[PDB]
Amino acid sequence: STGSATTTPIDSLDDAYITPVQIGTPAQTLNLDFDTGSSDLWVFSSETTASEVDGQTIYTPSKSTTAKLLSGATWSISYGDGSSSSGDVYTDTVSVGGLTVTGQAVESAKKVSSSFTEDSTIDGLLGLAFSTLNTVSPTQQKTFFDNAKASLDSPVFTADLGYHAPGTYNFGFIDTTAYTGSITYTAVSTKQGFWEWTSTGYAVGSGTFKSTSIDGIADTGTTLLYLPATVVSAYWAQVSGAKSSSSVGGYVFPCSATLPSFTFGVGSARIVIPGDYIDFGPISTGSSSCFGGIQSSAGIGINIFGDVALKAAFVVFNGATTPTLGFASK
Repeated sequence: STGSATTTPIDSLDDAYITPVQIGTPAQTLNLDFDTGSSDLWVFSSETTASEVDGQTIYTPSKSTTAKLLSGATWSISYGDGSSSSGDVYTDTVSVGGLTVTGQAVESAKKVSSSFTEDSTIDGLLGLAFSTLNTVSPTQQKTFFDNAKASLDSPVFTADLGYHAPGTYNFGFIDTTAYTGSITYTAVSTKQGFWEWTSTGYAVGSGTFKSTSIDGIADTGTTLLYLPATVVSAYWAQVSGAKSSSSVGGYVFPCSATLPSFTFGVGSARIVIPGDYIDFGPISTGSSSCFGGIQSSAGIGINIFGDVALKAAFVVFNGATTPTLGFASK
């Protein structure tokens, strides 16, 4: 089997991407944030504290003839940005782009933190990291990909995120029309539960490539590119007027600037992030100070190849017995 679904930016900055997911019988379609940095599939639901729902589409398990309470199971998760959610668990039929999993753990939110409430466009998350990070207790549950894997033509999914445009998540096949050149594959460590890999270096604009190992995770659920402070300083030093602002919470730059590209290494191959991808617009409405799309990972404890980086590539998440990551230009 295979699946193929379009993923769509939630706003004009590509702050996140939503992908329609069918849950239950008859189908209830919710727009979920596919997140290769976590491993819970959770949804706004009929169980969510009413005051914490503001415009989201909810899953109502009582209206699904295939929903079954997973008795005793609870979940609770906290994300890198400080947001959180928790609740109980049902199993139900879940389909993504024509690919169907029966008995998928659907984690029903009883509580969500403010940032989820305030984002009316995201109805939940669908985790695509390794199932070892799944938070369901006392019986840990498998991700959608993990459940689908054996049925797939090939044990892979691909992320093809758009810049200010829709893109695609494919399951079970590699669309050879979706990228240029060849795919360069690179080793993955699953020891932390993430799609963790080592970039071979970077360049700033038309500058020379710096060979240096940068360990990080491929995380579709993180908006920006978080890298060591040395790397980030080297980038923003090429932008006149750019500075790190503690009050704003990172690097800002004059909105009148033309940003240089940023290149990152995948083995001997190179992925180029155009400068425009690194612009996240005025820090507040009408401001002439703009927020940068490359930020320091110092104090995160890990480097994060988020959407800024991933949307510049066609990315293969290879879930074979020995997982790997593939990157191609597009």
